[PDB]
Amino acid sequence: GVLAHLERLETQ
Amino acid sequence: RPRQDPHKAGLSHYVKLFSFYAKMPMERKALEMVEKCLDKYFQHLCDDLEVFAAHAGRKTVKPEDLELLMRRQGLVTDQVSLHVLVERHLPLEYRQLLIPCAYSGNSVFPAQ
Amino acid sequence: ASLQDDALCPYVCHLLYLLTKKENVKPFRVRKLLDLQAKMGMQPHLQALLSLYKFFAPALISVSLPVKKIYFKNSENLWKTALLAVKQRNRGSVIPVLNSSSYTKECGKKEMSLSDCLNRSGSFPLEQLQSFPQLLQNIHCLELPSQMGSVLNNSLLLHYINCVRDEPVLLRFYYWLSQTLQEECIWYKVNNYEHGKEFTNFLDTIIRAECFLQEGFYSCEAFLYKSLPLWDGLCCRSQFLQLVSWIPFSSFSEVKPLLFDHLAQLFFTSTIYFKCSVLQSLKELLQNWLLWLSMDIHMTTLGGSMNSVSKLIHYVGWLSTTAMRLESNNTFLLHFILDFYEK
Amino acid sequence: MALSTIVSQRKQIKRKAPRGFLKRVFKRKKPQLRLEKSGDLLVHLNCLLFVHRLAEESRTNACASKCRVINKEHVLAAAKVILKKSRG
Amino acid sequence: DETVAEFIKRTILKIPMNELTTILKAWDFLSENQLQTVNFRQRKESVVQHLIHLCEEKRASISDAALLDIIYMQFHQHQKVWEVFQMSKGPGEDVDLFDMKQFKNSFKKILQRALKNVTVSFRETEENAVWIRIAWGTQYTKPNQYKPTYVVYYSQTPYAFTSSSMLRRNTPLLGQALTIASKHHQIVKMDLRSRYLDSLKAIVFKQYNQTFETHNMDSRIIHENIVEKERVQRITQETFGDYPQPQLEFAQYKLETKFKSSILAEREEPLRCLIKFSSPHLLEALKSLAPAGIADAPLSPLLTCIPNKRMNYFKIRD
Amino acid sequence: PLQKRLESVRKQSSFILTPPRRKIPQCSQLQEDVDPQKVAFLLHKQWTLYSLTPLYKFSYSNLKEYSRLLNAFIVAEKQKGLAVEVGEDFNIKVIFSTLLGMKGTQRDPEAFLVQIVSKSEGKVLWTGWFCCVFGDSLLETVSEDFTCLPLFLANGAESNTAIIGTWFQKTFDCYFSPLAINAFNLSWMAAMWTACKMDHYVATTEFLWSVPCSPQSLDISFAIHPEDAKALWDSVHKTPGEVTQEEVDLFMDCLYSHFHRHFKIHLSATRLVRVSTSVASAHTDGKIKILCHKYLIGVLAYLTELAIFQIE
DNA sequence: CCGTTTCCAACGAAGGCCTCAAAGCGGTCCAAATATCCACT
DNA sequence: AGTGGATATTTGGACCGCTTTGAGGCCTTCGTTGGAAACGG
Repeated sequence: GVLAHLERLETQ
Repeated sequence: RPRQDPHKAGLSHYVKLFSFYAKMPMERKALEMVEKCLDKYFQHLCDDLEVFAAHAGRKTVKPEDLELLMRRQGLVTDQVSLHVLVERHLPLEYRQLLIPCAYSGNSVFPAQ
Repeated sequence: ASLQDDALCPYVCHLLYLLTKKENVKPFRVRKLLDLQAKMGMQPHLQALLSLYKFFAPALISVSLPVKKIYFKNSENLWKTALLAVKQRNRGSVIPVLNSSSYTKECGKKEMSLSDCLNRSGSFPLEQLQSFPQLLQNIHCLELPSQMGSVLNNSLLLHYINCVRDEPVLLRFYYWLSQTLQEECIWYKVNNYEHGKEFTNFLDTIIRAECFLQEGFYSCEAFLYKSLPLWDGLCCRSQFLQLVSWIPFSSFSEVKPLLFDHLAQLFFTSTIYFKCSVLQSLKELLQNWLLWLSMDIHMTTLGGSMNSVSKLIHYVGWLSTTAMRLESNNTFLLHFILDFYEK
Repeated sequence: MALSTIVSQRKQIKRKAPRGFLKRVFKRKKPQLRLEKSGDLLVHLNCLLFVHRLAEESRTNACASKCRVINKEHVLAAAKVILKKSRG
Repeated sequence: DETVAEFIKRTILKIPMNELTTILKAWDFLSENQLQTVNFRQRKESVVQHLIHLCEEKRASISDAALLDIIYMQFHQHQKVWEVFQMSKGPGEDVDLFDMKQFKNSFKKILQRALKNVTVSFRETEENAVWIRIAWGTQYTKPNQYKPTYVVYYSQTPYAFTSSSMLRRNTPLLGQALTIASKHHQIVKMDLRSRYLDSLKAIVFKQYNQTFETHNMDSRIIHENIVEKERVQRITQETFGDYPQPQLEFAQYKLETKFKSSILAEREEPLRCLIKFSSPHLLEALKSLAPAGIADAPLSPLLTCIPNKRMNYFKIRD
Repeated sequence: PLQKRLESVRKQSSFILTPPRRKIPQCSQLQEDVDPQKVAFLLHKQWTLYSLTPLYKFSYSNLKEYSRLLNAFIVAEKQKGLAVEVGEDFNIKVIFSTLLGMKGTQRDPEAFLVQIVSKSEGKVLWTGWFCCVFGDSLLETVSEDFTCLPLFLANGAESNTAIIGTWFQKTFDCYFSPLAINAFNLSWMAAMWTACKMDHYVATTEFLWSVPCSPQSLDISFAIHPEDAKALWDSVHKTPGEVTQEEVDLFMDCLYSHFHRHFKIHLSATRLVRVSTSVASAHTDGKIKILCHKYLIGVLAYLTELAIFQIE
């Protein structure tokens, strides 16, 4: 989803 | 390559029955003790059956001799007969051979 | 009757394990099995049959089997090469377990009811419900579980509870879900990070269940109102913000101090990804509110209802303006702002 | 569990009796006599009763002598009375 | 008899399995050639049964069981609460020539003439220590082996440690026996009780400090109040010293002082209070109270005078 | 609807309104319908506290069948191997008894006890107590098919409590939760129990504090005569018949200053753990011991309101 | 006024329950004798 | 009943998680003991 993608972009 | 003599193979059944009836953990050193007691009991049983058959006047062993022996042992009485013990402690395949039963037009087996 | 022979005991037990039904379990057969167990001991082919008899009649037999281990021997028969031949010829826990209703129903009874004496409808068992046509044929009469939580992971029961609107069921589910969410949380009432992915999976299951039924539960709303001031914004961001989208329609002035104040306080001091996530969540919330309001006009009036969504739009516009001023005019946020205004 | 200690059997073995062993024993002990058709079954029943008596006596002797595991002296003292009671 | 066998069996059952061989070797009652015959790999019950059989085949008296009990107690020595005594001597008395046999004889004869049935067992070990096990009784009862009394005496010193088990009934008699057998005049009990015998030994002998003087990082963080921190650190280091603190576990204070704070100003009666400090390692948690911010820089003198005054129980009045 | 009222009373619990004051517990003669032997049995024992959700379809008419089924379940759980019949008589027994005179108002449900008895009467091995005192805030938001008994007390081993709770949860669809008492409620209980009037003092007043020194460990006990504590409380008490937060603060500050004047230790930086007085004794883990039979209803109502706040 | 029987306060150990770690092997899968048996003659 | 042929039995081989024993902690609750107090001479 979009929220999981934002999360994985935040982790990096 | 296992090797088992028929004597131990025969006594293992009664040893396991003893272990099941004990309902308690038992040390291994008691197995040979139970086997020796079983051997002594079998010797005394054979001697008692021999003397009872000799006193009866016949060479063969009949169920009345074993009934008399069990009565002297305190297990069988007039009220609690052998049939009660057979029904309590023996399966159906042996009860069909020991206790007489009638069926199919008063056909009784065994003949008693 | 052939269970008396010790040679045919396991095979006859395996056959009865397949031929057993509900009308066959009777007390005298239970006593027969009990005396057989007392005479022979702990036999797996007897333990399986006793467990089946307990499942079919829990008010007569109590058995707790320890472990699944192999009860019936899986010895391939002499016709395995024939079994394959006939096959090739014929080619061409957090959530409670699913169990029947408690046996306390009709516990104290003096005589038989007038219904079953006349052989009326009655009810439909729960173990027989295994397919969709069986649910279609018996949708009006069903047996409810002993614990409502087990409904959370069953589609055939979700289809039933989609249109029920019953008070006791809703109360039971509310209490169970509220207690579970309160005890399993990571930052509320306890410092227990040992749960971790378990809470995330539970929230994912709840979200997947509430996407169906096109509505949300009250326990989730209460948990949101309780645990929001203590949230940090990074533990379960995705699941939390997806749960925020399923909020029932209410007046903006009443729901503002409980949710939106804390949301803005966490929004104005976080990173840009948090801003994009809350913008997506607000867009989804507006979509859900509009979808639920569009159906009421076909059936507070509409004048007082449009004011709430107008105030929500003005509030999110103020948020977007302040965020654009703060983030130094980043296009990554303007994209989400325009995506919201598109809807 | 140590190899010296054996836990009680949770499940009992099949109730089939070793008739051949009893026949061979009765033949090797007293070969001059002949047993009847089903005398071995009565001998097996008597042996079952004897083993039950010995088991209960050893159990009570072990539980009364400050022991949770049946030892050699317990079954010894039990046999010293059971063997004398079993003859007649 | 059977009582001796039961006593030995209970004493052996009290002993753990990993250190049973050391206790059996220190006992030295059974011969060395009889130990390897027993297998210590099997269950504890069978080993204890074989040991009881071996001890019954040989003549087992009551002194051997008492010696085994003394050995076990001096090996553990942490299962009882210990108290200290102090004996005084007259001014005109000279230094005595201590003799162990005369001491044993006098200590035995005093209790033998006071009571009638009493068991006394001695064990003289190095560090100049005598362990005494006493089983009490009277003219109409037999000595009770279940409630013994343990005494540790140091020769030519005014101190003696005792285990508080049952001497509350025969305390004056034990004091008389100790002050007569050791050629003293008076005896008094110190306000110092503890379960750790070595800590009491180090405190009473005041040998816990054995240090003598002889010639033979993230600059962006600004720590304010650093002068107060260094001052409290210096005060703590000066008050509690730098030596390893003796291990205690309990302290008790009784207070009969007046309340001084409008509030109970007219009251003329004291406020009765009883305070207890409990910790797995006392004198080490207190030392860390001032740097942690829970107490002031100088602690009250009532808490920093435990090893210096050799006191554990305190009473304070107005 | 009751669901709307439940949601309203739920979302109303905010931290804006000022908490109210409490009345001084007044001794009251208990009703004469209660069994004195049961009251004497309930005193002087330590109980473990639990909060419980309403029970679904619980009937007071059939209590023998419940006991029989629970006995069969416990016996089958003890021996994990063999089967167990329901109507069989075992070595242990389960008894469902009904308590009387334990309710606060006429609208509260009746209390009852579940006891495990080893026959050899036999010896009691475990006791469970379900009660609800002054629970009108909960009885309004619940339908008629449920029974509200939010307070649960257990006395015995935890191994039996686990089985009883599992059976109750599987049968009536409820939820058991441990109940804890923080230092705030303990400090309130201390003052509320000191303000009470007693004829004879049987035990001194004691407080237990745990000093946070995580590398090390240390506990402090503070015992004081009941008469001195009563005088110290009367010195600061000025509101007739009521207890206020400022009065509790002053009562605690008196002891804090008295301790600091002697030991120079700030007792305000520690954590209160246990509070014992002449009427009752309470621990922070959720353990209560009741001594006086006159102030039973007050303690029961306090614990019931705590459980109601926890479950809502 | 003083000695004796009795209820009350209190330390204790005593037992009962809970938890963890380590040594053991029973149970499950699997080989190829081999022995139980049923009637073979 | 000696002879016979066949097919289920099992015991030694091998390996992992279930199993129990030993040890430590810690608690809640009865009992033995010392002592203040009412009663008898």
